[PDB]
Amino acid sequence: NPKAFPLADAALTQQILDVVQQAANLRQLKKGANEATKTLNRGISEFIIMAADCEPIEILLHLPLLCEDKNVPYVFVPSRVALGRACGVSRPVIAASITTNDASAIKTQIYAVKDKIETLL
Amino acid sequence: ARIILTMGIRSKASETDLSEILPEEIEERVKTAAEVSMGTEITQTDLDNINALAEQIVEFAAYREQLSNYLSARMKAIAPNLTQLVGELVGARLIAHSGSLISLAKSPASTIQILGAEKALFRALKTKHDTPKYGLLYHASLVGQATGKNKGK
Amino acid sequence: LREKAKERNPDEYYHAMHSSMDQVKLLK
Amino acid sequence: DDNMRREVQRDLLLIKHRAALDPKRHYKKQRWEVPERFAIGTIIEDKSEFYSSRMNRKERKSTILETLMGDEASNKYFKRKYNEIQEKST
Amino acid sequence: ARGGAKVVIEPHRHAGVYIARGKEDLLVTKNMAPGESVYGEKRISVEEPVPPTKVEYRVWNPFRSKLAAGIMGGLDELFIAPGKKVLYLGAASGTSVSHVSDVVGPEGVVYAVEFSHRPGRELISMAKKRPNIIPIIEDARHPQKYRMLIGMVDCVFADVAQPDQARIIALNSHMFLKDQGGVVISIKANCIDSTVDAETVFAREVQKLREERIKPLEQLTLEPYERDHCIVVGRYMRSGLK
Amino acid sequence: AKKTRKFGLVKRTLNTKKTRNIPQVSSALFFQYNQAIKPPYQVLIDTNFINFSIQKKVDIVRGMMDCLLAKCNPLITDCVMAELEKLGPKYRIALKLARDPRIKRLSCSHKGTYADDCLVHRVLQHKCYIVATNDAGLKQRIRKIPGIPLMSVGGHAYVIEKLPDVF
Amino acid sequence: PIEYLLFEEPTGYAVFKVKLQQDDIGSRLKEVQEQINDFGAFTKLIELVSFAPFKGAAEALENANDISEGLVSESLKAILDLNLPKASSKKKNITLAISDKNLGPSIKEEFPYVDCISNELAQDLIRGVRLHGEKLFKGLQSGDLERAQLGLGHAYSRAKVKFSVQKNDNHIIQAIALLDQLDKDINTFAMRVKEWYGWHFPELAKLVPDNYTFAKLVLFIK
Amino acid sequence: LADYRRQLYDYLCEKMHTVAPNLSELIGEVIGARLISHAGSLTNLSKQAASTVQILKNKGRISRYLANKCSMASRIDNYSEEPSNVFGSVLKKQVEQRLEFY
Amino acid sequence: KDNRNSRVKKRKKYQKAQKKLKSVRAVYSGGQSGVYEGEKTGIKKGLTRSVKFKN
Amino acid sequence: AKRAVVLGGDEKKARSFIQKVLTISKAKDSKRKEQKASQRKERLKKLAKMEE
Ligand SMILES: [Zn+2]
Repeated sequence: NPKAFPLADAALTQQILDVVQQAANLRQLKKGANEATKTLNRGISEFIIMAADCEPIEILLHLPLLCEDKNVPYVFVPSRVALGRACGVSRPVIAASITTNDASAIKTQIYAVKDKIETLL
Repeated sequence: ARIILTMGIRSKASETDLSEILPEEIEERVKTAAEVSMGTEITQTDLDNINALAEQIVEFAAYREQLSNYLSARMKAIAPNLTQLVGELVGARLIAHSGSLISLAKSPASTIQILGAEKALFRALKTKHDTPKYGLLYHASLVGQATGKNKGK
Repeated sequence: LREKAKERNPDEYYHAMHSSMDQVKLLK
Repeated sequence: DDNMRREVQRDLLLIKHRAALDPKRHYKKQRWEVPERFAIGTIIEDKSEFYSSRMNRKERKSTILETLMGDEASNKYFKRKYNEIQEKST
Repeated sequence: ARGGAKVVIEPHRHAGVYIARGKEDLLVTKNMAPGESVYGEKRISVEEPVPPTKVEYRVWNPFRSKLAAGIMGGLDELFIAPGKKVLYLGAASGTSVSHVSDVVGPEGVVYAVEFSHRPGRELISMAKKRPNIIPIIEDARHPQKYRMLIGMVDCVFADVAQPDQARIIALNSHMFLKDQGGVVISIKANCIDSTVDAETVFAREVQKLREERIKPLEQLTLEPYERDHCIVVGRYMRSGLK
Repeated sequence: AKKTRKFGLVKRTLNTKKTRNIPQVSSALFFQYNQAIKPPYQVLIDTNFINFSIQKKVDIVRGMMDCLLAKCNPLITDCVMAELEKLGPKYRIALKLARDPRIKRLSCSHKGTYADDCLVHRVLQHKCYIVATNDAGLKQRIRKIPGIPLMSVGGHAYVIEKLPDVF
Repeated sequence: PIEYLLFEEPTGYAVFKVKLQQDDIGSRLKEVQEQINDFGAFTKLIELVSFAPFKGAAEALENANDISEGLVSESLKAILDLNLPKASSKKKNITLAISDKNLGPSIKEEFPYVDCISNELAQDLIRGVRLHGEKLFKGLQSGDLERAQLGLGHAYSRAKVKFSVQKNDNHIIQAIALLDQLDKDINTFAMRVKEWYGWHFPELAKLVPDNYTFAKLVLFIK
Repeated sequence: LADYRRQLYDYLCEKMHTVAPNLSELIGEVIGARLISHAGSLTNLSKQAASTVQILKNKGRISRYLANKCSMASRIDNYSEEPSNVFGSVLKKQVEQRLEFY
Repeated sequence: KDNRNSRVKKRKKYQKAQKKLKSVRAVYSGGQSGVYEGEKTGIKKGLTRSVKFKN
Repeated sequence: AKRAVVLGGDEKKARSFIQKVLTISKAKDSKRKEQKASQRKERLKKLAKMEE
């Protein structure tokens, strides 16, 4: 059992990266590990996507602790290059945060992946 | 600090007798504490550092005791009749309040009686209450042996 | 007050029937 | 007990009538009679917010009435409304 | 609200909790281990008469602790006493369990219950710092598996977020809570049932509580500090629930 | 305490003189809206409603479905259950309808059988149900409380009163 | 037939015998819950047969860990061997009451002539034993129950989380604080040495400004 | 007492190289231990953010840069059982590359 | 002009009916934004804004 | 009569500023009670128009 806790399979990972692009399009996703920690402190992060191929796993392993503190679930992607590509940016992001907004038309999708993610945890 | 100098670990305290530092009742109290404690295991370097710290502590305590004996000798040398009257510690405390011994000789009797509680003195004289009556000389053994208005007189 | 003055009733017994300028102020 | 009574009475009474201290606060409506036990003390900050939670040192003063008089917008607000209502009175 | 202001401390209606009155009001608890902020909170500290001792009090963020609105938002009766035993199911962090220790005081004890690993580790650290906290890293769904460690706790708080919250507190109260015991359950409808409405979830929770033989005494939603939240204060009767 | 002394006293009086508790407003309550009633519905049944549904011969769950245009869940408490059990033999068929796996039994912790007090406690503590009755004084009680859907029986079918989503 | 029952404690195991069986049909009544609440009537039910504590804190933690996992321990097996009378393994087994269905089949395997019972009645009896605590022990137990709880819980939680002195950091913290206080006390006590020998020789305080070498130079030139 | 201060300081450097060697290599043993005492725990140090450790022109730029790098080093020293001074040294190397870039 | 334009008449009245929402009871608005934890308006002792479950 | 006590400086400013605050609060409290009584008398006229 490595420190790399929940890491999804191929199809699940695909679909969260697709909600990643749609939330980045609707400005519902924030970028960076330090910014993810910031919105964790803010209490507006609704869930967290993180990487697995970073330098090293620890600088983003600091986030699951605050996740279990502020009951905000999280999961891992295998490729941070893929995570930055679904973020839609030239540089590989390693940690991104889905926020909260009540007037969002994709909220059923986010609550759907919330069900699937909680059954994964 | 003596217990830290004596033992370092729970089982060492359990197999070590501590009749010198503690009586036997508190010795079996710390024995049962070592049998059921909750702390972690302290490494050898941390134990050595805290042991040198305990050495510093007992050295401070012994030096302070020797200093108190030296102060008793100094007060008996300076003002022997005050040592015969009120006590070396409270005499040196009056000396430290007044500054100089010549200033304390210049001070009248009421100043010596309420030399300690100047705060309550000037307070009560300002807001019309009872003037304090002991000040610093309450800690003398005579006023300690007295009681109440006997303490006042 | 005029009515109570007419009916004062002068035989009532109550138990309470048995009780420089700044320089002068500082003195008093 | 019977010490610092002027300072603690001024502090207590200003907290009784804190509602007029700023025209934009508008606290709740309570009577707040004098309590039986209390202990005055200063709110020690954390080192986490040295900028906005730390206040000052050359403005750290021993009475909240005294820091209200140190507050100048409340001072001019008070003197303005005080001149107003004393003109209304006279 | 700044780090140099002086406000005054009064006792609240509940025993063990205090209020700071100044330009604005603050929620106060008496610290047990003075000197360190357990999650970085602005702490007040007064003097009490030998030179006097500088006694510490800690602020209680209602936006952080779900319990603090129960005093601030206000219930009639809190089961917590300044010398009682309270078992804390769902011991998330010091932000709540240090406060419940600081309100049970040196005589009272808190039995922290948690399941995960690294928040549990920080719980081990803070429960080593404070004596009255006993930390358990055993799964809360298995009171039989942590049965050698808890004995007849007076009152329980529950902040667990699993959908079988009622079954968990049912087993725990059946085997550990004393008769006529106190329960304070924190219901989060967003985590219990995300589809149906919050008060429907709350009615389902109180009806399952009445099935599991605890008379509900009172309820609060704690609206202006946490959304879609609830607390139910109830009495474990065990004998003549009617 | 003589009457003429009292007369003098009231003339003197005229001549001289001339922990609390507030229950919160529910979070699910816009001004009179009660936005928390969405399909599926959750309804609460009375003995009078049962017997008048027998009299008008309407089906219970089918009737509330056609009246309320969606899915609905029925509830009775032990107070109204013991009230049916006290009515007994003449309403044995009403007891036969009241015992049903499709109606969900709800427990209570009450001393007596005053189902009026039971249900009005329920609605004063929850404000998420729909009451279905026929009784007059209780009707006036649920009328004087605001933001709650009353549905009574009458005529050929059921009739809803306070629900804004009438269609 | 609820003949014997067990009770775990951080100060070891306890074996009780039941003398009067409370009725099983009305186990939910006011009278039976009231006499399980009271202590004087519960003594008419439970009598201590055995009490064997744990030898040390380490074996206490090992046995508590085995209990939490749901397995049998060596001291517990010896206790059951001492106390349980060997009945016929096929018919009329001896009855033992526990609270753990996870522990049931383990004891059933380790002793074929015993039947383990974990019902609401046995749970109520175990809860009443937990309520009265040492009052059923009649002064046999030594070592405080609550202190044993605190020690065993801290040790069990640290064994589950694998606590690390490498991960400890208060050594660093107290090292910072003590070094700061130590430097302050160095300069204060050294300037006090400077005063105490400037009274005898003030031009030493004017000549050597280093306080450490000043103290050494005082020690040499008394 | 001065000798004991020297012993305690050297023990502090050893304990810093044992516990937080990457923070030690990045900034120093003593400055990292001061930041440890200022925060309260390495847990809280890895909990807080880059702006928080920053408050805890090109001078400010260098400060923000080193604050981000020390945040990452606090993270790895908090959640690594045996930290890698190779990573500590390459982190200090990038910091010194930025300092040379000044 | 509200009697002129209908949607504006609903607009400035619904929001007028919305400012009164905070008065009848505490409504949710964002959350904790600064560093302040307590209440700007004040805390009371014998208020107890809670519903009792009556037997 | 009051007790005659001399005060120097800071305490005189304290009493003057705090009596400023008392007069401010006295005016504000009188304004609140007059606004409240006007609301009561208008409420009473509307209650009369609704009872009759
Ligand atoms: Zn009922």
